[PDB]
Amino acid sequence: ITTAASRLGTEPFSDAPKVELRPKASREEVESVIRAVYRHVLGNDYILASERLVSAESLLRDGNLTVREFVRSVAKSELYKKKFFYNSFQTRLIELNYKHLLGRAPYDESEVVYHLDLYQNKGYDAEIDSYIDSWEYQSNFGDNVVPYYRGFETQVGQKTAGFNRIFRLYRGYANSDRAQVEGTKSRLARELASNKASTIVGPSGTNDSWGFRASADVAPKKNLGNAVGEGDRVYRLEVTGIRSPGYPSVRRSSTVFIVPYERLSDKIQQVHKQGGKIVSVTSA
Amino acid sequence: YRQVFSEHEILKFNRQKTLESQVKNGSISVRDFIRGLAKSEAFYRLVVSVN
Amino acid sequence: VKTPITEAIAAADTQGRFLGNTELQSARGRYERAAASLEAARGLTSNAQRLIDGATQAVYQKFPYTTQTPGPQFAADSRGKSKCARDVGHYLRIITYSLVAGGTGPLDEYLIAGLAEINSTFDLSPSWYVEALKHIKANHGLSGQAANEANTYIDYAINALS
Amino acid sequence: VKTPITEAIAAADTQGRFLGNTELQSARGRYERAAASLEAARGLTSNAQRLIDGATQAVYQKFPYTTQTPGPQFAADSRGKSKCARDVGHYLRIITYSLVAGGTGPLDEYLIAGLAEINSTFDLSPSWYVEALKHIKANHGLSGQAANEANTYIDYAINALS
Amino acid sequence: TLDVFTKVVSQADSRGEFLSNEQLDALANVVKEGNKRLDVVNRITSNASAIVTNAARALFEEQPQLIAPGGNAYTNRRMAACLRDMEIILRYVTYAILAGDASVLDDRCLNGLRETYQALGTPGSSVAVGVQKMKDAAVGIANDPNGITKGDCSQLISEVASYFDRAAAAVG
Amino acid sequence: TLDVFTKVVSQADSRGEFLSNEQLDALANVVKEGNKRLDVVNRITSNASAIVTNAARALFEEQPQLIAPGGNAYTNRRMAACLRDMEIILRYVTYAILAGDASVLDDRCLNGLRETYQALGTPGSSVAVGVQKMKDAAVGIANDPNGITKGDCSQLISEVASYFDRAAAAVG
Amino acid sequence: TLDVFTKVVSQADSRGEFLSNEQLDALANVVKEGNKRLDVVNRITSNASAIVTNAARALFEEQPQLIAPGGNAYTNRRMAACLRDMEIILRYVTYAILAGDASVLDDRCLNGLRETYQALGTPGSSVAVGVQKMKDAAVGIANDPNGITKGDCSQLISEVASYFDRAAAAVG
Amino acid sequence: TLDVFTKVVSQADSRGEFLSNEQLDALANVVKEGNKRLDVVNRITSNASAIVTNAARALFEEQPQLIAPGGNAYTNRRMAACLRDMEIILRYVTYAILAGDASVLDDRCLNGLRETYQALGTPGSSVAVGVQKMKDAAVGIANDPNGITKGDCSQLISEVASYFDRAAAAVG
Amino acid sequence: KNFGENIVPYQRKRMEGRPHNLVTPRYGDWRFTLDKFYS
Ligand SMILES: CCC1=C(C)/C(=C/C2=NC(=C\c3[nH]c(/C=C4\NC(=O)[C@H](C)[C@H]4CC)c(C)c3CCC(=O)O)/C(CCC(=O)O)=C2C)NC1=O
Ligand SMILES: CCC1=C(C)/C(=C/C2=NC(=C\c3[nH]c(/C=C4\NC(=O)[C@H](C)[C@H]4CC)c(C)c3CCC(=O)O)/C(CCC(=O)O)=C2C)NC1=O
Ligand SMILES: CCC1=C(C)/C(=C/C2=NC(=C\c3[nH]c(/C=C4\NC(=O)[C@H](C)[C@H]4CC)c(C)c3CCC(=O)O)/C(CCC(=O)O)=C2C)NC1=O
Ligand SMILES: CCC1=C(C)/C(=C/C2=NC(=C\c3[nH]c(/C=C4\NC(=O)[C@H](C)[C@H]4CC)c(C)c3CCC(=O)O)/C(CCC(=O)O)=C2C)NC1=O
Ligand SMILES: CCC1=C(C)/C(=C/C2=NC(=C\c3[nH]c(/C=C4\NC(=O)[C@H](C)[C@H]4CC)c(C)c3CCC(=O)O)/C(CCC(=O)O)=C2C)NC1=O
Ligand SMILES: CCC1=C(C)/C(=C/C2=NC(=C\c3[nH]c(/C=C4\NC(=O)[C@H](C)[C@H]4CC)c(C)c3CCC(=O)O)/C(CCC(=O)O)=C2C)NC1=O
Ligand SMILES: CCC1=C(C)/C(=C/C2=NC(=C\c3[nH]c(/C=C4\NC(=O)[C@H](C)[C@H]4CC)c(C)c3CCC(=O)O)/C(CCC(=O)O)=C2C)NC1=O
Ligand SMILES: CCC1=C(C)/C(=C/C2=NC(=C\c3[nH]c(/C=C4\NC(=O)[C@H](C)[C@H]4CC)c(C)c3CCC(=O)O)/C(CCC(=O)O)=C2C)NC1=O
Ligand SMILES: CCC1=C(C)/C(=C/C2=NC(=C\c3[nH]c(/C=C4\NC(=O)[C@H](C)[C@H]4CC)c(C)c3CCC(=O)O)/C(CCC(=O)O)=C2C)NC1=O
Ligand SMILES: CCC1=C(C)/C(=C/C2=NC(=C\c3[nH]c(/C=C4\NC(=O)[C@H](C)[C@H]4CC)c(C)c3CCC(=O)O)/C(CCC(=O)O)=C2C)NC1=O
Ligand SMILES: CCC1=C(C)/C(=C/C2=NC(=C\c3[nH]c(/C=C4\NC(=O)[C@H](C)[C@H]4CC)c(C)c3CCC(=O)O)/C(CCC(=O)O)=C2C)NC1=O
Ligand SMILES: CCC1=C(C)/C(=C/C2=NC(=C\c3[nH]c(/C=C4\NC(=O)[C@H](C)[C@H]4CC)c(C)c3CCC(=O)O)/C(CCC(=O)O)=C2C)NC1=O
Ligand SMILES: CCC1=C(C)/C(=C/C2=NC(=C\c3[nH]c(/C=C4\NC(=O)[C@H](C)[C@H]4CC)c(C)c3CCC(=O)O)/C(CCC(=O)O)=C2C)NC1=O
Ligand SMILES: CCC1=C(C)/C(=C/C2=NC(=C\c3[nH]c(/C=C4\NC(=O)[C@H](C)[C@H]4CC)c(C)c3CCC(=O)O)/C(CCC(=O)O)=C2C)NC1=O
Repeated sequence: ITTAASRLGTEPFSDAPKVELRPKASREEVESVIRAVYRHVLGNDYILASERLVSAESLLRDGNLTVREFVRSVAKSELYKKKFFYNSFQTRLIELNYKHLLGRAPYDESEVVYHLDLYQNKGYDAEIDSYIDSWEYQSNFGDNVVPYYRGFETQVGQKTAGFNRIFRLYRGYANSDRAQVEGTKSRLARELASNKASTIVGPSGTNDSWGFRASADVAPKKNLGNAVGEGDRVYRLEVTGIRSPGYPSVRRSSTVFIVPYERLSDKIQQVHKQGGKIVSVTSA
Repeated sequence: YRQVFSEHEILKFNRQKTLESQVKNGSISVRDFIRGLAKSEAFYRLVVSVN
Repeated sequence: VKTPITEAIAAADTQGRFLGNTELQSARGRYERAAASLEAARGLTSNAQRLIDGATQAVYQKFPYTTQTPGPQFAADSRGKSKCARDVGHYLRIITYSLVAGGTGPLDEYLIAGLAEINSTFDLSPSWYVEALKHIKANHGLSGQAANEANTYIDYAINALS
Repeated sequence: VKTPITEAIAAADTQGRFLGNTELQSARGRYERAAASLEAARGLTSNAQRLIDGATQAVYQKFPYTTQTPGPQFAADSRGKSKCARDVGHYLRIITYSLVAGGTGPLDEYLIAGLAEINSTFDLSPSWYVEALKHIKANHGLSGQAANEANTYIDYAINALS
Repeated sequence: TLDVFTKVVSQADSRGEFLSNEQLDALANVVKEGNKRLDVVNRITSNASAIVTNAARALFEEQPQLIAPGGNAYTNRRMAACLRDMEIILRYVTYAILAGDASVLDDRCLNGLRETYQALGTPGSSVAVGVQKMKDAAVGIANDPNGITKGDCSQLISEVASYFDRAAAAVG
Repeated sequence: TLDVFTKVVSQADSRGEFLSNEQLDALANVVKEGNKRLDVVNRITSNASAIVTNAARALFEEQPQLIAPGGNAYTNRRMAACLRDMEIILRYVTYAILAGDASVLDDRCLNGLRETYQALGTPGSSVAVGVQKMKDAAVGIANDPNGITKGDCSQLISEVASYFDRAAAAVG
Repeated sequence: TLDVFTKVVSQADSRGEFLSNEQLDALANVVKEGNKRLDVVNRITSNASAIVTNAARALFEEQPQLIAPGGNAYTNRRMAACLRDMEIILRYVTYAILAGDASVLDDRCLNGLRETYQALGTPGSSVAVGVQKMKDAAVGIANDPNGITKGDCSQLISEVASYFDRAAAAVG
Repeated sequence: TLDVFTKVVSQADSRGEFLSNEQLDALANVVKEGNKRLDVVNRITSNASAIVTNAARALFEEQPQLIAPGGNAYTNRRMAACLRDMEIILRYVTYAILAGDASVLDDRCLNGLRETYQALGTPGSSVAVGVQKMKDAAVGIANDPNGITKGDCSQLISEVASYFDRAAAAVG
Repeated sequence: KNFGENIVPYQRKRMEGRPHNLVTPRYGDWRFTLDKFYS
């Protein structure tokens, strides 16, 4: 990633080494081991001194325990259950879990079937045991290698719908995954089953345009008509937020416009008059 | 149709059936649809040739 | 992109702690190195067209093979020889970038990051460039200390090639 | 938000034409006007606590009604009198904003844009504020030309109230 | 727009068979309960502006950042927009009370409503605080007996507490 | 649309307190510097068409694929669209010069501008080559001392070079 | 993942009735044509790296902005990513050739592929130039007969030109 | 991560030509000014905890709703999170002081920072009150001369006041 | 500004006027009378 890393908030993760638990521990690494585990598994939510899992930390320091068996214990611990499982849906958990340990977003519907039946018959305490005792963990993450961010790199068996939904997961480096305006509901559960992939929107400060998230009844992703255009060069553009005159004039902000070609330039001025900011212009 | 054709016209032939289907889908805005009605020849042979 | 200043940043950011005295001395060191290096930077840009056309001919002298046999890989045609000054013209750019950056940062991303995968495809033999740079290693004409540090980034790109 | 500079912009942008001489003279006038206006800005912020507590008491003197009858609308309780310095404290802010902006811009959006709809709901009678400002109109103590322009934005908010 | 009479139609149309006498007897509650529907909406809309302004002092009681400078409900146009949207839920609630089924409220009030708070910047979850601070005043005005003869108001009333609970949950 | 006068307002409004006499003295540069703003925009728009056509020979000097057949700036309508967009940046630049703050250029010129070059096929990074090939002619025009009495107008030239540098960086 | 055998199942399952003898006779082409499928994919993947590197000199022939400085395919990591994606289409094409139906290519190659080019900045429509510059080399390698006995495999070949045409149209 | 040395590289790389002797002489200020950079960050981080706790009594001086019951900085975990974020800006500020260009602070401190205050409920604009209540203590500690030999430290103090001004403006 | 993006048009403020469709439409032989003279 060059010149998309500074916009999408991915330049800290692009050139970031892995922790690499050298098998004979010194003290200089193991606290930096534990910090980098708590940043990805808890998703940048900060640890308190009381909620440090002090007993668990000692075991991690000891040689017998692996990184692989330590990240089971923090996820089994009620700290991880306090921020996440306490205020989440079942499908909210599976997209969060697959973010927290494998480091991506679920690409197909078949893995959400196959985890909900195992959640009910066996429990959640063995449901976290299915993610850690998986082949996609063991191929890239060793027993001494910590988990890290695997959605950007090609990751040999990937989908291109999965690359769109990882920017849907976290809003950059600052985000703390309960730090998200869409709160208690789940995001990917709608776009998993209807199998359309939404627009990658960057995190903000670099990106001006952020307000748009995928609406409940959006216009089609491709249009079939000619869109009343002399020339068949349709464009589809998405807006963040419209502060026009009130309730009758703009009943709904962040809506999308399927617009033919000879009047694209006259409408981009019309969106900037209303206050709306363009998110994504795809062709159709 | 009523604003554009004044009720009597709706007929069968005058209505572009395709545009109505698109409007329900939401592919084309209503403002885009009246443009497609006014830039129709069922409007053009009706209003423009006589006026 | 790597820099001894930005190595003092990212090592301080993953620890989650402030800029202590043990990262400020890392940037202190770079400034001393940087003053010497810019003298190597002025030594190369003044000899831009001299070094490129000198080293491009230095490839053809040791390798008479690439000037004769027809093919899209070699430089029998003029468009090969036009793309000859493309590559070695681009090689001396990033060497001059790596001296002003003070690190191997821009040389890492711009040149040697995917270099082992292109040369397996386009039949660009890496022994061509590795002895192109050896002519630049000998004929830059620099002296003093800056002649050593300009010699450092040259044979860093050599070990990435071979 | 309105400004005589940004009126020269948006009138030039809807026409789709450049900044001619007929918009640069619009920003010329504001600059000359601004020097006189700032002097009214320093005249009000130095008398911040003097004007607010002077005008808040000036409401209660002409209106002894709002200090006596119980209700959430009036200021019989201290929380009403605490919210008394909220409103007139917020009134003098935007008047000082409108002088430094040179236009009625921030006074348009921040104060008088939805003011006719709140007062119909919360039973805030607009005759309370319209004579609060008349005390600020008389007791600001400004002189010269800046006394006129500070008097201009005051009775612009009056006509929006009544 | 739907009804309790026309959802029964569309439930029977997707089956595609005549309505049973077991089905119509359950619908015969509604023509008896239409005596009870028709005044509980009349009770709400009579005291509509009293509910809104009293619950405007309840979200603004608990969360005083909204008239704090820099707040999102801060300025006069913004605060007039709060009252513009404080009763835009009540008409869509009282539409669903008269219709008896929430398909009017779900395509006009809540359809994509959450999306704008992620677009504008106004806090979505704060509106869900004040909306169920209306229903304790809405139920509390609709339940108390004054003048009207005693009746089983409560069975219909649970419905009214359900519609505010649906609309508050689908905002925040 | 914003200003250097109204960003100071909105910075103070989000604090919500009166402006200090330390604050207004820094703003008193601008009423003195408004003598210097008002002609540097007048210098640019007087020679606006000379800048565009001379820098049309600079992107087309260095990258001759654009009038190559099959190029993206190739045909007459496409090349007329290049000149249609070669000075659509200059009005939005000179708006930001007069306003003094780049919030006009960032919601009308650069807001989603990069998105269309990924949509149409026209190279985004090539426009960033020719846009800062305007500023050496734009600053050069501003720099000459002929005519008006010598004054230090150089201080806001670093502002003018910043606005072209902002607009070129947010395209490619 | 789907097939020509299992789409017929799922077409019959959504009807929910036994397969007719009219249906199976049309499927009996595929067990005869499986002799013809199984080597046309073997012809492509044998010359897979020759197609990619020859078509790497075709997009870069016509559009020399890509190795221009500032281009999007410019640097070595970016150019290694081009070859990383120049044959990531060919495996997903040859999966659809063996399967016979494009439901593998449509959920793994093209599902949301257009979205990233609007995200990264890499030109979407330029990939659609070079992808159907592969199929004239892909068909041209698969069509010629050397060693294998002559047969009418033209009908199957049209399928192969359809899958490149589908994948190129859904990118740009 | 970027630098003043590597932004000059990337500015020259997107042009794609050797650096001029006019360019390097302007960069030769920085190797002279690296004597002046390296202790102004050392001045800040030496008194880092004194700045934070003194400016914790400045936002909490002016806005006493934060330790009011029901406030957003109210409880002990919330107040410990305030101090957790009161110096998470100072390390990202002092990173940008040492680097000299704010591309470290803009992808790690401010990239999407405003978004969480619209998500959590914590007031965004109140943090912008207290952050530029740090810089009058930050500049005021970095400017005074005791012991250290006199030098023109004023030149990059305007840089240091710019980085706090950038970080405060992009929060509220 | 007035009809917005997604409203059908309509006559605005027709309080003291005639509906447009009824008031305004789309529109705007000596040998016959001698032939009826023949009949
Ligand atoms: C006389 C008073 C006294 C005590 C108690 C003491 C404890 C002590 N415990 C240590 C380590 C330790 N102690 C534990 C203890 C535990 N791990 C768990 O999960 C359990 C909760 C718990 C056992 C019941 C572990 C795992 C370590 C080593 C951790 C590591 O090195 O990574 C060390 C580190 C070096 C060394 O042991 O030589 C000391 C000095 N020292 C003293 O002078
Ligand atoms: C804890 C809260 C919670 C719930 C309730 C939940 C439901 C849920 N129901 C599902 C499917 C389903 N659910 C049903 C349910 C029904 N079919 C009928 O006709 C009946 C009316 C009804 C049973 C009473 C069916 C048929 C499917 C699968 C449909 C399909 O895949 O085609 C799926 C799809 C994938 C999967 O199950 O793993 C989820 C996630 N998920 C949650 O997190
Ligand atoms: C016009 C000719 C042309 C092409 C095709 C092109 C591709 C191209 N693909 C890229 C990345 C990429 N491309 C993919 C593609 C895929 N991932 C998968 O698993 C799937 C198999 C596949 C989608 C169907 C991914 C994931 C990346 C980014 C990988 C990363 O950054 O870690 C990049 C890196 C930087 C950037 O995009 O701006 C370029 C330049 N450039 C060109 O000039
Ligand atoms: C029936 C479905 C429906 C709803 C609900 C709806 C709401 C709605 N509220 C809006 C604005 C707004 N809504 C609010 C509301 C609030 N801000 C606060 O701080 C308060 C806590 C809160 C009120 C309690 C505000 C402040 C705005 C103005 C935002 C702006 O001007 O940027 C807007 C756009 C701006 C406008 O025209 O005023 C819409 C569409 N529109 C619809 O069609
Ligand atoms: C198995 C036999 C069968 C067919 C074919 C069928 C079609 C069918 N097409 C529909 C809508 C539609 N169909 C179209 C089709 C098109 N629009 C265009 O401009 C193009 C010419 C064309 C696509 C090639 C559109 C736009 C709609 C929705 C129109 C609207 O709702 O406004 C609907 C409405 C509700 C629904 O789809 O669920 C049905 C039932 N139903 C059947 O049982
Ligand atoms: C930034 C510009 C700005 C102003 C000025 C402003 C005023 C304003 N004052 C209000 C209430 C009020 N205003 C007052 C003020 C007064 N009532 C009296 O009895 C006195 C006569 C008078 C003061 C001199 C009082 C006491 C309330 C509370 C009334 C209530 O709660 O019903 C309210 C409604 C509730 C609120 O959020 O506190 C607004 C919106 N809002 C704004 O955004
Ligand atoms: C506090 C809880 C409570 C409620 C809500 C309540 C309402 C209520 N309204 C009733 C009657 C009625 N209510 C209405 C009201 C109207 N009809 C119309 O067509 C008008 C539009 C509308 C008035 C605007 C009418 C017409 C009746 C007929 C019976 C009667 O006169 O009471 C009755 C008579 C007894 C019964 O229905 O079982 C009840 C119970 N009783 C309660 O205990
Ligand atoms: C595909 C159809 C097509 C045509 C024909 C076309 C012409 C065309 N000729 C141009 C310039 C030019 N045109 C000419 C041609 C002439 N000037 C003279 O002195 C002679 C009288 C005359 C030739 C007989 C010259 C010399 C230039 C360069 C002028 C300049 O650079 O200012 C330019 C502007 C700069 C350019 O890209 O080179 C265009 C767009 N463009 C098109 O897309
Ligand atoms: C006010 C802010 C604003 C801008 C800037 C804007 C640009 C804009 N540029 C367009 C096309 C274009 N723009 C260019 C520009 C260029 N080609 C090159 O090679 C050069 C690098 C460059 C000229 C310097 C070209 C070639 C097209 C048409 C490409 C095509 O249609 O194939 C279009 C397509 C339709 C139309 O123009 O009407 C828009 C809307 N619209 C806006 O609202
Ligand atoms: C070459 C670099 C350079 C520039 C740019 C420059 C401009 C310049 N314009 C000045 C004055 C001025 N410039 C203007 C210009 C105008 N006022 C209007 O309202 C009109 C719309 C507009 C003319 C169209 C005016 C009115 C003055 C007043 C002072 C004077 O007469 O010089 C002065 C007087 C000294 C000063 O301002 O410090 C300077 C410096 N001086 C320089 O050395
Ligand atoms: C999975 C391993 C496998 C392969 C690869 C395979 C291929 C294969 N292709 C065959 C035939 C054939 N294959 C072709 C293919 C073509 N001829 C053309 O001129 C076209 C360009 C091209 C199609 C595009 C033809 C024409 C025949 C003639 C015999 C037949 O119809 O099968 C046969 C018939 C039996 C034989 O050749 O001994 C085999 C074995 N069989 C296997 O078991
Ligand atoms: C809801 C549970 C809860 C508690 C109890 C709590 C206490 C608390 N007390 C504080 C300060 C303080 N606490 C005290 C109290 C004391 N200091 C003394 O000298 C006395 C010995 C002692 C009282 C008996 C004082 C005087 C301060 C202000 C100190 C300062 O500003 O530095 C602070 C930091 C600043 C603040 O917001 O005011 C917290 C967070 N916070 C909580 O969220
Ligand atoms: C170094 C980069 C970085 C930053 C900047 C960062 C900030 C940051 N502040 C957060 C929370 C928070 N931030 C604050 C800050 C404040 N609230 C107030 O009212 C005060 C005015 C102010 C302190 C002065 C608070 C109170 C929370 C917790 C909110 C809550 O728990 O509801 C969160 C959400 C996660 C969590 O709280 O555990 C993040 C990510 N995280 C990072 O990794
Ligand atoms: C109050 C405003 C102010 C500041 C900030 C200031 C700093 C300052 N530091 C200086 C020197 C210096 N400062 C340092 C500091 C260090 N070098 C390292 O490698 C260490 C890591 C680090 C100490 C931890 C050094 C080594 C010098 C060399 C010159 C000298 O001894 O003063 C000088 C000498 C004169 C000059 O540079 O022009 C100045 C001005 N002077 C001022 O008036």
